[PDB]
Amino acid sequence: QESCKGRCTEGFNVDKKCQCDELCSYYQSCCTDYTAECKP
Amino acid sequence: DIVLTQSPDITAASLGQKVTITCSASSSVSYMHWYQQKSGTSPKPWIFEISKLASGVPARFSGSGSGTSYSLTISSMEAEDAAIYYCQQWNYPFTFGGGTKLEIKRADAAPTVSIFPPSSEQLTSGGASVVCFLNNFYPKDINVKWKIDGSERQNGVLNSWTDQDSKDSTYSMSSTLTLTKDEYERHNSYTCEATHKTSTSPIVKSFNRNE
Amino acid sequence: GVKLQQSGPEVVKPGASVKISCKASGYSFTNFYIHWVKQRPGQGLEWIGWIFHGSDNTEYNEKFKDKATLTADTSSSTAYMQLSSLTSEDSAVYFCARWGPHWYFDVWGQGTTVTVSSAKTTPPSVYPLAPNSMVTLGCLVKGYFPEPVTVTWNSGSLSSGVHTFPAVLQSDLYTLSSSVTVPSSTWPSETVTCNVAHPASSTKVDKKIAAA
Amino acid sequence: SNCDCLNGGTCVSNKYFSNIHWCNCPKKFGGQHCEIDKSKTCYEGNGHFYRGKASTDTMGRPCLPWNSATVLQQTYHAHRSDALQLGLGKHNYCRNPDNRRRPWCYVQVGLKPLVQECMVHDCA
Amino acid sequence: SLRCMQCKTNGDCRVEECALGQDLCRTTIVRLWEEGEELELVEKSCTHSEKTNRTLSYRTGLKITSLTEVVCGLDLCNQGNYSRSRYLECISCGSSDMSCERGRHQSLQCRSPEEQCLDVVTHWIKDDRHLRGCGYLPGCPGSNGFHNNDTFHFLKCCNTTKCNEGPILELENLPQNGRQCYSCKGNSTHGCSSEETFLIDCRGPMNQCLVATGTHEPKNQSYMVRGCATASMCQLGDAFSMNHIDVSCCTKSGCNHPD
Ligand SMILES: *[C@@H]1O[C@H](CO)[C@@H](O[C@@H]2O[C@H](CO)[C@@H](O)[C@H](O)[C@H]2NC(C)=O)[C@H](O)[C@H]1NC(C)=O
Ligand SMILES: *[C@@H]1O[C@H](CO)[C@@H](O[C@@H]2O[C@H](CO)[C@@H](O)[C@H](O)[C@H]2NC(C)=O)[C@H](O)[C@H]1NC(C)=O
Ligand SMILES: *[C@@H]1O[C@H](CO)[C@@H](O)[C@H](O)[C@H]1NC(C)=O
Repeated sequence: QESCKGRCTEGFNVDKKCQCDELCSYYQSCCTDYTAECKP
Repeated sequence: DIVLTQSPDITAASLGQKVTITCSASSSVSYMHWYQQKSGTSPKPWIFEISKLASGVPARFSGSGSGTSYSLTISSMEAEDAAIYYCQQWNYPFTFGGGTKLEIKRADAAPTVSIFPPSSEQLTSGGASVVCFLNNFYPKDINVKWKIDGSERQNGVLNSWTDQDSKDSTYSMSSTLTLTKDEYERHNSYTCEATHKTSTSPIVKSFNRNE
Repeated sequence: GVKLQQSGPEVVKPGASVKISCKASGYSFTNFYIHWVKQRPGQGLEWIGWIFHGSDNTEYNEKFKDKATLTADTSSSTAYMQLSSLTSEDSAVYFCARWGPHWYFDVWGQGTTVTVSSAKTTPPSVYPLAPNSMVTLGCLVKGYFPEPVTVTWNSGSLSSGVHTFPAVLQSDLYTLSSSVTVPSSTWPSETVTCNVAHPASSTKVDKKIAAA
Repeated sequence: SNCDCLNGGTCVSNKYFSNIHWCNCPKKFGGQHCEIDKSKTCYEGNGHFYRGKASTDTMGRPCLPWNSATVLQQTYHAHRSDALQLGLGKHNYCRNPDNRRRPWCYVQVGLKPLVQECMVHDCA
Repeated sequence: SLRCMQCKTNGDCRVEECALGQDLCRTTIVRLWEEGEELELVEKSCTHSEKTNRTLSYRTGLKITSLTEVVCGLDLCNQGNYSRSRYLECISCGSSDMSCERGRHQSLQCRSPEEQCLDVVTHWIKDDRHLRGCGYLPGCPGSNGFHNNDTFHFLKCCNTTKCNEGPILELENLPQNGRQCYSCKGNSTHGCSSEETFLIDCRGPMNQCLVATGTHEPKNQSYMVRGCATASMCQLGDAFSMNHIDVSCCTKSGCNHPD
């Protein structure tokens, strides 16, 4: 899956392109949907 | 220069008894370690950094302290715990305490005393040794007195002690009286005398060279 | 893997020197302090000194400054200690020990015995000690050098009721004794024999205990 | 003698990185020197010591950043020696470095930059 | 003759003619990351010949902080200026929120395969005293240490998972080894005179009596430091805030003395 949603609390997925963990913007790895998924 | 006094020097403990060794430092040392030694073999690290157990050290062992006072506790004494234990400061002079000899306490047992004349072959070779075994006794405190024709003989006596036996927890001592053949031949009565707390009077073993 | 292998037992003359070795394996030799430790017979443990990385980086006990010299050979991961100008007070077990990651002596070599003495390799005289009623026997093993000897009874058949006493020093030779206790139904109607071995002189001896 | 830090802030530096310094700030304050109060919704009396945002004009219009090509050619901009003291930084928040009635900013009205009262309300 | 950009964090930049002894240019970068807030700080100037490319990243509560310095010697080379996957995992903490001291250590993954786990101790008598995280620093593959009358420096650097874990190192948990070296700081007539030099007990792996001579401070003020050091210190050198560093080492008590 290119863009996440499923739970938004799975963590750093060991082997996939672009991620949805808490620090994904620290590694500049996030998929852009993350910003509008599990936000405020 | 930091002196380390270990107390006691020797203790005999019952199986199941709580044992405490203390190490005293004339000045403050941040870490103290403890080593176990059997049979003058290599000391085994036992407790390092005050209270940490070395690999394979059983949970009945602990250590604690600070500054000028540290202790090693064994919460319940086992037979395989009989050993010499040494404290050591962690730092430079790396000085070891003088050691605590930890033994197994047990019921008083009297020595079995045997005396042996010189063998024919030692007599044909020009010498003469009289031997006394004081076997299987407890506690380790024992005095042996040699008597020739009824007089105490102090010179030419060599003594040797076993360590605590692994099975019955007693000690044994050998006492050998060495003389010239000619002196041996000029006297008749040879006596081994054992003074132990198990009796108020000495155990005596004698033989007459003649009869 | 991780170990300290010490060189064998040494017999040396008083006034002579001795150099002993400690081969380190299974870790990076030059990253760790090697310490040396002396233990005289029946006594405590004295720190002698350390070496770090090589021969130019050492610390001694003030007591051993004129006695011990510590060297290392990086090419073979071996520490050495020379002891010079020997007397009987230098007769001891000598240990090497690594100073480990959490700062205690974590790995020890087995020890090397240094006997200081002028004696020569002498086999023992073996003497039977023959006593009634319930029977202790003995064997006197007299005037041998060096240590050790090996004592058995009836070739090891007799094991219980055996006491082998530590050697004493007698006219610069060693003497030792051994007792065996047996039922008196057993001795002297059957045969009782101490077997004594002294590797140093390639001597093995069997002495039957006969009745006086 | 440094610690250019303001408000509740504590200075940390690193010698392996040319002694570059910055401050750890409380939760309500932002930026290197804790110069940004990201909580304030209202201004003071004169508003000379107002910090925090409001980037907007009285008639809804973005302020010009104090480090834009344009504001750097005006009197008040982010590269003055007293920028820190005046709250002038890499942002477009309304301030009041010269004493006027309310806070204000520079706003582009076609070819030219002009001073303009800020939307931010008074605390009264 | 070399010319560098010289930029304050406020973005005021200009060209700078480098003084004699400054023949590199540096760009220095600080990223302050916290939940959904980034602050980027950038600083530029001429710098000393001894500088290297370096990075350090550490987490400190909900905060992450990343330092990087890049250096070059070609001419306005610093006038210009990745971030994909996660490689080596390291323990991280830092003294600015007491995180190290209190054992509130966290895990951090490095961003380049070049970075290692770092542990640095900086005890001075505004740098943090304790830092753990990711990066590359001068003296890295391995570890190095120094201590004297007013200073304890330690740096450990390793390439295996969480190898910077464990209790924090403090000078007092390292044993006196028996080695003694002279300590001093200053210059040959002020601070480091036989009158002012004294014997300190070396600790743990530090058994080299060391002497570093160089320059410190704004201008090329001459500076000198004596004390106890690891073997590894006796082979750059930013650990004493110095520049043209010259190190002698000997391994005998007292050998360190102004001869
Ligand atoms: C990880 O770092 C260690 C620390 O030095 C490196 O270890 C060295 O490896 C080479 C051969 O691979 C040896 O010859 C060196 O002597 C090693 N140094 C030691 C054991 O301290 C190691 O190679 C590094 N590994 C990687 C993948 O970079
Ligand atoms: C050695 O150290 C001192 C101070 O750390 C040097 O500088 C002194 O600084 C003041 C103020 O600028 C002077 O006016 C003093 O007279 C300086 N001392 C000397 C020696 O003149 C001092 O100069 C240094 N010496 C060397 C060799 O550079
Ligand atoms: C430092 O890193 C930069 C990255 O662009 C590189 O161009 C330069 O060669 C590096 N310098 C050193 C000291 O190797």
